[PDB]
Amino acid sequence: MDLLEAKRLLETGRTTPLALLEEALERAKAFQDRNALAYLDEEAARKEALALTEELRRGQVRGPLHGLPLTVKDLFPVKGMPTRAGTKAPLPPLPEEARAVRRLREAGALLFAKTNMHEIALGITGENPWTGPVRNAVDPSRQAGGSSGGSAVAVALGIGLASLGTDTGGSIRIPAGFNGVVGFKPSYGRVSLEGALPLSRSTDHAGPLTRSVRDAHFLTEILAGESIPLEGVQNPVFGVPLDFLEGRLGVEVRKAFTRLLEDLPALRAEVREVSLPLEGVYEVYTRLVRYEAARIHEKALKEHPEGFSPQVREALLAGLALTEKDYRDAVAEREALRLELVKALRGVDALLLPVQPLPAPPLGTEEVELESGRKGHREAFITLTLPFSLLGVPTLALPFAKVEGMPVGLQVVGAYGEDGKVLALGGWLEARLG
Amino acid sequence: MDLLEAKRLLETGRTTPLALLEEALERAKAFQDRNALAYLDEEAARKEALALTEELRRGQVRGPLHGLPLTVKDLFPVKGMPTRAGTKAPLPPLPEEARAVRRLREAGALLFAKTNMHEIALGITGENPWTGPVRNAVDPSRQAGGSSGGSAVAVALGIGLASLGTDTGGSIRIPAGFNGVVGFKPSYGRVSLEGALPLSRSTDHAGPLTRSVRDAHFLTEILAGESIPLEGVQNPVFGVPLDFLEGRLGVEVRKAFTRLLEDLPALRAEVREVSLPLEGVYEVYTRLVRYEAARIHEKALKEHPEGFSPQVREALLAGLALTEKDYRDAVAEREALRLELVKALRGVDALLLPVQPLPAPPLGTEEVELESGRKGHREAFITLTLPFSLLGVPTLALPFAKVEGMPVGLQVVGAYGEDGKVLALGGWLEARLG
Repeated sequence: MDLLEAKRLLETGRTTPLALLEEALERAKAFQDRNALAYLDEEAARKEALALTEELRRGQVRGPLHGLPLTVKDLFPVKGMPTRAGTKAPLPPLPEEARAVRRLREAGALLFAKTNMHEIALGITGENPWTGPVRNAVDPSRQAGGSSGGSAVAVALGIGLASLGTDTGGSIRIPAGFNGVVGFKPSYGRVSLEGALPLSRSTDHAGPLTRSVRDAHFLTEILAGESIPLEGVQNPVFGVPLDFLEGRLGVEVRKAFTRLLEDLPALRAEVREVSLPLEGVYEVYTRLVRYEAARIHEKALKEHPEGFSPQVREALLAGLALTEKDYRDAVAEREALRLELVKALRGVDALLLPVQPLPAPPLGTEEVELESGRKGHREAFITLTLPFSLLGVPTLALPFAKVEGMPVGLQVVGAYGEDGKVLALGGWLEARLG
Repeated sequence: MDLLEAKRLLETGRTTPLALLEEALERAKAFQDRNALAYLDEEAARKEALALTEELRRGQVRGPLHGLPLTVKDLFPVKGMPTRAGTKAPLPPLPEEARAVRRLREAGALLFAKTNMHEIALGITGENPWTGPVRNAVDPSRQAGGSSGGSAVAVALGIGLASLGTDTGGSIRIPAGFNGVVGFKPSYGRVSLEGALPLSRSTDHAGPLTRSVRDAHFLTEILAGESIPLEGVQNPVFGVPLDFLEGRLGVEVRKAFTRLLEDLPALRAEVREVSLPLEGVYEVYTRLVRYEAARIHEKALKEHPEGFSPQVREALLAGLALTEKDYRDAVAEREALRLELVKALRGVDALLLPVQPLPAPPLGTEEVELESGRKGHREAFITLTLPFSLLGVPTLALPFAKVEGMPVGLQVVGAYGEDGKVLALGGWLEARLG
């Protein structure tokens, strides 16, 4: 079941906050081999669940999420819970509770655990030598992906009804696709990242991982502290950046995506090719993010570099090697790319493209096979998502197909501020997809 | 007369390039004391004028601007002319001709002079101790304003039919307002700034100064190298950011603006209040721009600081005092404001607000009187324009009122990439204003 479904059961008295927690805890124990949780205090959780249950009986409701069990990516401070960000290195000062978390707590949600994540959110594999890897919800021998891997798996397996994560280069969308769940990255700044561990301040996005589009819409309003109206959808027009996708997809995802485009007309939708070159976007993003990330962890990298894994340590050092000039160039280059996206979105309701070039790869996979040849993991899996987080436009990731039994996600991209439209379009597609 | 009317006279054989030039040169001589020109070579100009005249007589049209006299702000390199940028300090290496200038030249335009500008474009007063102040076209005792001051005054006085300038925080719109001409700042990057002296690469904009909105559109298409469709206007809906304007207008401009709002309904238009807080936007803009500007002139500031005026030197030094950390924060703060502007524009065709809080003030005026009390000149006159250049959205400035017998301009703000819509709405308003 999902959030709104469980909410209705609570309102009709068919279930209780305590019961919902027990089911979540039961799933957490049965799927420990997935290693999705970074921190879990069953005792404190049960105590809180008891209070929420008794409150529901006395007629006291904290908010719209009252009694609903949720998890939080371990980069958001949560009261009574430690924050480790998947690393052994010290972290910069952070408050007791992130603003976004406060929104959930004040709404009555029951935050019962922190989810694992790729070390300091700098990576998308989900493999972590410090905490152990997070394993794919569908196949325990494949990657859960990242860096909100634990959150995605938790939601997929029923460990909590939803989860809160972050997306800088696709860290919400990628794991959502890998594990067959919904991941929404709102327009930049929509949801507050105050109090949370930063990676790339001008590119980080806070967002939900859910089992349905309606839950993503519902949760985003609470997280943003504002209503996001949903409009009706009829004869939607979808733009497809074929030039951008050329040679960036795997053979199987290519077939599934092509099939989707072929079936849309029958579903009464329209498919139009659009142009989205975005030349150099990969390195623009990489330099901008690594430069900022390295500065965030500069002190720890100097005093306690051994606290970082080899991959992260190398990435941070590479960021430190980038000069302020390199940063200024990247900043200017990002601004230059905006018009290109505006034009591509002009005339269509949203852009559609896979969120991944292949299904979740086996654990340890460093190179993958694309339709245009072998490519490095990072470049193959981050290129499809980074442009939209870099430019800050609302982007939803939802399941649209399967490859050899593994989930493959689809991206729905809208213009800046069109969060409601993207979610509306997402629900329309979700209903007509598998 | 304007560009398109002169172009009509040329096609009908009622005038020649040589005659159009002589007219421009007579005006330059007559109003020479306004000090609008930084460089003028009459002989070289006349020589080119002769060539264009003969070519036209034998049906050899170079382009849409063939034989039309135009001026260029002195930060854009022009063949056969020196580039001084209103300063005595050494400048970074620049090519012989700026890309935007090449667009004009290849169109057949007769570029006969460089216009003066606030030193290195870092300022909006138009006062320059090196070249002497550029004086307002209407009243030489008042500021021409800046930093495309000479360009606006030249256009206002008929010294050339149009001009090319830049706008980073309002450098095109402010002088246009002050002198009663049209100034258009297209979406960021639409007009190439390649080969031109930069101030803030991620915030600079190239744009035209004209006598009419139709000229602004005409020239922008040529400068951008692409056609910009002009859709009809019917029942336009204008958004007014009252909260943003609260206390930032002078009593008289407030009255003129209110009058316009009162008349729009009778003109078959709608006026809706919108919210645009943009708290701290002034500081964000200032730090971001000064940081980038200081790095451009870093070498000269160290080697020949005396080449910069005190005012400019102080701003540049403030830019060097800001660290890369301050820049990263400024970069993040800018992105945080983007959603606010997007939301204010949703549901309306454009935003309307004065381009200035008061008519051009006397030279040397450091403090002014706003409806909320005294305020420093810079903050009073840059705060109204900087948000739109900071965020890169198309913004038009056109005359709409008179105060103290001085011109007062109006800003028409559109969504990113909607230059055509802005220009169309500008034409609609122009035909219904004064």
